[PDB]
Amino acid sequence: LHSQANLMRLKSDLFNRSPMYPGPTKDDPLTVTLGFTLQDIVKADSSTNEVDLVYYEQQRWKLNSLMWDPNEYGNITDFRTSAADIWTPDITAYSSTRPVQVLSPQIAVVTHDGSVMFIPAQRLSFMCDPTGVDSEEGATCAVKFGSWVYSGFEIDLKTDTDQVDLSSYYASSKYEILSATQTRQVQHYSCCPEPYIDVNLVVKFRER
Amino acid sequence: DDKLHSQANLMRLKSDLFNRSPMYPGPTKDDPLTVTLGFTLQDIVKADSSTNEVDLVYYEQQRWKLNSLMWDPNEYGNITDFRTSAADIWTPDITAYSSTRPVQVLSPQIAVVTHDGSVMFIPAQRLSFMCDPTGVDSEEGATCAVKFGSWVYSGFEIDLKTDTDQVDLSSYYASSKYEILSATQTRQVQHYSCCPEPYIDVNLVVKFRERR
Amino acid sequence: DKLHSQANLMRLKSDLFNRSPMYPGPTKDDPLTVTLGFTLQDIVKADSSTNEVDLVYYEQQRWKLNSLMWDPNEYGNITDFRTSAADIWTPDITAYSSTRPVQVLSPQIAVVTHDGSVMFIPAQRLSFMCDPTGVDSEEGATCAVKFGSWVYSGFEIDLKTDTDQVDLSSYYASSKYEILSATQTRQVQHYSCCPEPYIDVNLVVKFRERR
Amino acid sequence: LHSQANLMRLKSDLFNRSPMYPGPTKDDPLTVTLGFTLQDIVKADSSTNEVDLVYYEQQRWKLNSLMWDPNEYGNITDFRTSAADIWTPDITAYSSTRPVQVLSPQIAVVTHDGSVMFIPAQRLSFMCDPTGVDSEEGATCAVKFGSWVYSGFEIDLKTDTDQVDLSSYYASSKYEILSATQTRQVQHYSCCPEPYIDVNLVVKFRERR
Amino acid sequence: DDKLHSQANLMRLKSDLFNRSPMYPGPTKDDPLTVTLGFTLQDIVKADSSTNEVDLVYYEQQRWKLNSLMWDPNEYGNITDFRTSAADIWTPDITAYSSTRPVQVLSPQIAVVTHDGSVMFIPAQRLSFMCDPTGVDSEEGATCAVKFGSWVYSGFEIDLKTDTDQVDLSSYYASSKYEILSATQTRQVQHYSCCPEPYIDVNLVVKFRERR
Ligand SMILES: C=C1CCCC2=NC[C@H](C)[C@@H](C)C[C@@]23CCC([C@@H]2C[C@H](C)C(=O)O2)=C(C)[C@@H]3/C=C(\C)[C@@H](O)C[C@@H]2CC[C@@]3(CC[C@@]4(O[C@@H](CC[C@@]4(C)O)C1)O3)O2
Ligand SMILES: C=C1CCCC2=NC[C@H](C)[C@@H](C)C[C@@]23CCC([C@@H]2C[C@H](C)C(=O)O2)=C(C)[C@@H]3/C=C(\C)[C@@H](O)C[C@@H]2CC[C@@]3(CC[C@@]4(O[C@@H](CC[C@@]4(C)O)C1)O3)O2
Ligand SMILES: C=C1CCCC2=NC[C@H](C)[C@@H](C)C[C@@]23CCC([C@@H]2C[C@H](C)C(=O)O2)=C(C)[C@@H]3/C=C(\C)[C@@H](O)C[C@@H]2CC[C@@]3(CC[C@@]4(O[C@@H](CC[C@@]4(C)O)C1)O3)O2
Ligand SMILES: C=C1CCCC2=NC[C@H](C)[C@@H](C)C[C@@]23CCC([C@@H]2C[C@H](C)C(=O)O2)=C(C)[C@@H]3/C=C(\C)[C@@H](O)C[C@@H]2CC[C@@]3(CC[C@@]4(O[C@@H](CC[C@@]4(C)O)C1)O3)O2
Ligand SMILES: C=C1CCCC2=NC[C@H](C)[C@@H](C)C[C@@]23CCC([C@@H]2C[C@H](C)C(=O)O2)=C(C)[C@@H]3/C=C(\C)[C@@H](O)C[C@@H]2CC[C@@]3(CC[C@@]4(O[C@@H](CC[C@@]4(C)O)C1)O3)O2
Repeated sequence: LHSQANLMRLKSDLFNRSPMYPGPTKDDPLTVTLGFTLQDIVKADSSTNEVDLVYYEQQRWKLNSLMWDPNEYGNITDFRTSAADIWTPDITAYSSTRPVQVLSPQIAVVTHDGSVMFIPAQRLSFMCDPTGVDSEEGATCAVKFGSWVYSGFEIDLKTDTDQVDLSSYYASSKYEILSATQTRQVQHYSCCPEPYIDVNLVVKFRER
Repeated sequence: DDKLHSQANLMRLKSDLFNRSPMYPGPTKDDPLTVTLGFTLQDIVKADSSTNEVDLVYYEQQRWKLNSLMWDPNEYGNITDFRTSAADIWTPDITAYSSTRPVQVLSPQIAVVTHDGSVMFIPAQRLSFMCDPTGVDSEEGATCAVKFGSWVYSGFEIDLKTDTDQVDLSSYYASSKYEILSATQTRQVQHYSCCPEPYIDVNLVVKFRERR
Repeated sequence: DKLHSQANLMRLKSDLFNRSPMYPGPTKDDPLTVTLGFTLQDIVKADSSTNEVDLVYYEQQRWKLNSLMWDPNEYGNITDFRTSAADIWTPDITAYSSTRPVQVLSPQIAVVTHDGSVMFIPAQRLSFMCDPTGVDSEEGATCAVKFGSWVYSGFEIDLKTDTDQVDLSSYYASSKYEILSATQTRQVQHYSCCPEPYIDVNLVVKFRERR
Repeated sequence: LHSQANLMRLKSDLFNRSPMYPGPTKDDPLTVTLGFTLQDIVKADSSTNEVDLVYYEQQRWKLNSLMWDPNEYGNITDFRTSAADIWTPDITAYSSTRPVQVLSPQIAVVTHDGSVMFIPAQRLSFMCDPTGVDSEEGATCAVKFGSWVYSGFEIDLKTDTDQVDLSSYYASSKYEILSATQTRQVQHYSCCPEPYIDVNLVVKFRERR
Repeated sequence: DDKLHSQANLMRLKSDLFNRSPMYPGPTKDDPLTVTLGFTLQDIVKADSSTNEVDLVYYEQQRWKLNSLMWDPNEYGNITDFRTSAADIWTPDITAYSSTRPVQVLSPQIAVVTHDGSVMFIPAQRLSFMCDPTGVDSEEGATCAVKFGSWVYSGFEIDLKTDTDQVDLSSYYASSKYEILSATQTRQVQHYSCCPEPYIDVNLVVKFRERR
């Protein structure tokens, strides 16, 4: 009754009484940490050169305007909110061939220090030539993820590790993973001074 | 026509629960919520051995109880229950953990609410999931499994339960391409090294073969 | 001179939706009779590899509410109007053995008449559980699918038919499948747990390949 | 400057300061003219008897509540409005087998005489037996269009011509058109006094040489 | 800490543009709008020779400039640009004239508004359009065209422009099933015999063959 009431006031205080977050700027840049858990390569189509992945995409960011003291809110350390109610980063695959499909409830975890955890399970079709998938060496494909409309001066993309998490990879998949990495890259365009950041998902795989 | 206010009793109750009283914010560590899950498997529609995807049609029965949805029937003209759209109330975020396509809803998104604050929600769903159908064309059949759980709440917040570990097969389609050899729904508690909380799932395991 | 009749309709619509409380749904104390019927237009596809059959049909739903009654005399002799089916309560009639979500072919609009009647006839495409074995035989294949409220008992929503004959008079003459018979039959059950009756309408179709 | 401002004032006046048209009635019937531009026959499926067409469906009607004198609003003669913000006619294919797919932005054109022009590009699957499509005589198929919920006492459906517009039919289509007509038909049902109108699109087509 | 001021600055800017003074209501004959259109071709995914449809992935670049979106950076803590959801602003109704399926959008629907009042919006899209792939498996390839333009505005209302007649091929997928022989984007002034006013489109001509 008290625990339940304190949360209704907390969400209210952050979401109603406080004017919300309009996004990162040059003066107030934002670090977004990114990491992948690869669950299944579902299909590799050699007549269109599309491959279908199911993965979990972990997204982590921190905000002052989502900080609070648990002492003023009944020891409440964390809460759940719909991703629609808050700002989320516009991380996008740069070479998908169909719109991403979301497999999970679009819900994020907000902790008292202002950090936000958002992990949507997704199915992506993307550009990939599976030539060699039927051999010892397998095939190698790559896809880039990054912000659609922010430079590296507004959203800094970062990984916690270069190793894609394969500890939940489906053991009875048509395809087995020889290796899977996630590398931060800095890209410039000749028009412009800003750096642009993406994370390169490289997967090497073969028929099992 | 003066039962008109049994309609108005239903209108009043709905105000007193939704409009007068604050939003149910979901469960917390101090205010945990038991959710009972059960499955009625209606059909294995397709088994795709080129992608290792199998498609099921089932009813997913969900049931939880909230104090904030309780009322005295005598205070509302002896009304036992009502219906609301699932959009208009909090519902548990139960998710298959190995789906390959977004879940497709086959039934109207309506929940039943009872005077003791109990809520019943039974969406019919079509699900594609990760499954190797090898051996479906033999006596022994294929065995496949899919885990269901909350996406964002631990066992400290959502106490996921079952009433029985036997999947309800009594309205399983008699002319399905696939006959069911067995269907179990097993609750599983897991602990990780990082974290104090238990993590609960319900494992749905189906042994099945091509109808002979 | 037709500025006034437009005004009367605006006034009527307002009086029923804005100035009165809307219909909250049926109860045990205030039950609702819903009449159901089917117009079978086409059997599109019969998949013997997954045991699904695809139908296009019109689903006639009719019910009456006191809260939607008016005197035509009070509103420039207007006897009916049209409304979007999302602005009003509609019954939760569902196919009990569909395999994919229903696809709506028609504009979601209902007809409301001055005696409180609502007429709602969506055109739909349905995939449902069906074994078409014998479809090229003389006897044909036989398939069945039940329709009823998802969340209301017989004591709350009473399902009714006007006829057991499915309307076959617009059945597509050059379909892949000819209809040998199509019936719609109200059935009643009681479950072991409870005293309430449960109603469904059984759409039974016998069909075979057109030669 | 000025031009924008006059546009905003006009749309306000029609949409906010005047009550909008609530739909046609028996006492206030409405003429809708309908016409087709056939772009392409994409697919003929003989295992299900379905054909897919792409076409432009031209719809036109005229409303007193959308008239204005151009001198009253800085010489503005027309504007555009999302089709969701105005009443539009419920014209449906009577024999589609899948929900019709919209290909163009849902924007209508309103002119000072109160006439509305709405031309959605659409992909349609409808019931059609393509037998004989590979012979010289071709296959013949037909689909009816009409209001779903209004009789001919409420919406008077008309055409401007019975000849379908073939001037932008895809020149490299899998199928060539032999003829395409659109014909107004008036029915009567024993149940009721009102007349019922539809427009019947009849297409004769065959595989290209 | 002074990041609170730039956040406050941004919010007042957005507030002053979206709350004080309404929509730009669209272009008129008296106030016509220039829209600059460009294409980044990324992939020819498939060429169905059974239906004569071809599927493209590309980035469509759209530029326009409005006085109603213009500001002095000095009054807003030197903010020179921001991001908006494309829904919260007017955008041009640029359509493919010969699509066979609704365009599918692959990127988030966000635009970039700069202080000079110019808006930049670049949707990634997958398009199915009318194309005959005959000759694709020969050395000289197949050629297909699709026109893009406004659906409801004449050239007196929207002036469609390009910066170059060469499609950007620098991000074209190197392992596609199809290689690009050439890709041009040409601004065309059409005359319809009903009407004196001109109509503008951008014609995307792609010459391609099997890699394969
Ligand atoms: C919406 C857009 C770009 C969408 C396409 C795109 N977005 C992600 C990033 C921002 C860029 C560099 C790569 C992309 C996404 C992936 C790719 C390619 C595809 C391939 C897999 C790859 O790695 O890069 C391109 C070409 C896009 C880049 C442009 C389009 C580029 O021409 C945009 C230029 C670069 C610099 C600039 C000037 C102004 C600015 O405009 C862009 C957004 C940021 C902003 C405001 O600084 C406008 O960026 O405009
Ligand atoms: C949104 C998420 C995780 C979603 C993915 C996920 N969810 C269900 C449960 C919580 C976990 C264990 C399984 C999953 C869904 C199913 C699986 C795998 C897939 C396979 C079928 C299986 O059995 O487990 C994983 C790997 C997810 C787990 C993570 C991702 C995991 O690394 C998250 C860790 C575990 C403990 C913790 C610390 C904080 C916390 O963060 C998560 C939510 C609960 C919360 C607040 O306690 C954040 O959870 O963060
Ligand atoms: C949301 C639901 C049930 C949806 C599933 C369902 N609905 C239609 C009716 C209500 C039932 C009998 C059949 C169904 C839909 C069709 C079928 C099967 C499938 C096959 C095609 C068929 O004909 O019957 C089942 C198994 C459902 C029934 C249950 C699930 C059943 O266990 C529910 C029991 C029966 C009576 C009762 C007690 C309380 C109550 O709860 C249900 C709603 C009515 C209500 C308040 O009386 C809760 O219903 O709870
Ligand atoms: C929503 C509906 C019917 C939808 C189905 C339908 N609609 C378009 C028109 C109105 C009718 C005649 C043809 C249809 C759509 C096309 C067809 C068939 C299909 C084939 C391709 C064809 O050409 O006609 C039918 C069978 C529908 C007709 C009925 C269903 C019919 O039984 C309905 C009767 C006819 C007269 C009447 C009485 C009252 C009234 O009710 C209808 C709406 C108008 C209204 C108020 O006058 C209720 O219409 O109700
Ligand atoms: C919404 C529409 C037409 C949509 C179809 C269409 N739109 C883009 C442009 C405007 C036209 C010329 C080409 C189109 C889209 C592309 C094509 C074809 C398809 C092929 C790839 C091609 O190159 O042209 C046509 C035939 C459309 C044209 C008509 C439909 C045309 O008959 C409409 C006439 C032409 C001039 C006029 C008079 C009034 C006016 O009405 C139109 C809108 C502008 C407006 C107000 O000036 C009404 O335009 O109406």
